Amino acid sequence: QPEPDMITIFIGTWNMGNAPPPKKITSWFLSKGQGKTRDDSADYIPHDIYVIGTQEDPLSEKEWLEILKHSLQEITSVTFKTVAIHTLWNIRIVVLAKPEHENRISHICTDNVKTGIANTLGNKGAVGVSFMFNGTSLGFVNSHLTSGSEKKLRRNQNYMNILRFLALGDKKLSPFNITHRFTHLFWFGDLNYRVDLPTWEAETIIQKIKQQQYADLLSHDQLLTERREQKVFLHFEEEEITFAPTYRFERLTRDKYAYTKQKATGMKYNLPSWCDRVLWKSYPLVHVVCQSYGSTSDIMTSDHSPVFATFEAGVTSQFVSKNGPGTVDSQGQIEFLRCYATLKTKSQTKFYLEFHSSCLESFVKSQEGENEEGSEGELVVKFGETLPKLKPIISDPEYLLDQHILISIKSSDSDESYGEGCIALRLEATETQLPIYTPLTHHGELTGHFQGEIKLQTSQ
Ligand SMILES: Cc1noc(C)c1C(=O)NCCC1CCCCC1
Repeated sequence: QPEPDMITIFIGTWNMGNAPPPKKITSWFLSKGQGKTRDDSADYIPHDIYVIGTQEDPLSEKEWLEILKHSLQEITSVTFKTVAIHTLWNIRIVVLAKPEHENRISHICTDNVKTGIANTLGNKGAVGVSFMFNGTSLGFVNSHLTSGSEKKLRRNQNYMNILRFLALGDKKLSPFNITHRFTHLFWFGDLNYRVDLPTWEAETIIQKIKQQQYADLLSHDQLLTERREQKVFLHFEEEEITFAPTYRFERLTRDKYAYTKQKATGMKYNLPSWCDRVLWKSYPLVHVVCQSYGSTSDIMTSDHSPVFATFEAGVTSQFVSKNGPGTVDSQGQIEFLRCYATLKTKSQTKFYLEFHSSCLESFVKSQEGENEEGSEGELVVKFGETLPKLKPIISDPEYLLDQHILISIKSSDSDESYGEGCIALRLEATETQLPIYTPLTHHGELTGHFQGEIKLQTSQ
């Protein structure tokens, strides 16, 4: 029975509005409703992994697990295995997988982050799950961010706190936050970004939604505008939105948006918005294709509609050679030529690099680079031809070309990372000098760039 080189992943996000679900929720897991929907001919084909994020979830873990498993059983005639479940307040994540994957899944981690201080600590934050699927690391974050049209900056701060403090994946990757720890990272939830148009335009917005004319609304979506201005979710992807706003509905129908200010809303307007979202970030040159992104039309117990997204994701096998794991393969090497970091920092410490990869027995520290002044004020750290030759555990090109090198640039004075990035080994050629490049981030914000050349030697 061969190991897969691709899997499909279902991502669901639903703010349940503190109400129990209706009897039937199969449309969610079938990617049926509005937007980019799944072909009917696929309805009986199970996804490999289902990741369900809820917010304002009033159910116990047991109660929701029974509903989810019975739903998937009805669709697929497969009894799915529970990988992980984790709840913070009323924010929950469930990971289910086909039984055939049980011995492919390992290193399961869960964590949560509580956002805010005092007043604003007690119901918002995030839960997450990570695991290895054969040779591929997968991370999943369900966040419920701060509500209200005039709090986009708070939502951005919630995002930065979650990616800094959520402790998932390989703890040995100490310089790296969740935005670098996984081959594929999916971040979803009630992100609570709104369509920023004047209150007086509510009926105009409703009109546009009825005509399925979303362009003038999406051009005011706060998540899209904040992402374009590099204020949040830097280096993440989102499929194009082709479904109606998923908030705020009158319950028990989808015919009416309930936007007017009420005591129950704190006298705030809730103009129709795309609160409920799925984004992802995958390592460079790894296969990831969104095959659905939409909302259900027939699940009406909440003031939000459920959102679905599905993905094809490339995965690799748990590789064994005669040599690695447990030794090097002298026939393999990774060389860096003419490398330099450009940093936005005002500081003047010396810097060194760390190279982290599961193709190495352990991480590799470089010598300090040579600081120069860049023309337009910047710090340039030159490594020249000084970088250590990296010795992978396996030399087979079928393994090595699928790997990635994480890079941290660290202060000699404090040993703190000033920037993190990632280089793919999926090169156009081996034994050939080729340009490499990554942006560098810290706490998910841009701090610099790393560029140079690579020379990869495989056993072929
Ligand atoms: C989808 C769906 N949603 O609700 C219901 C009920 C279904 C359904 O009929 N599933 C049958 C699954 C089968 C397995 C493989 C081929 C034979 C059929």
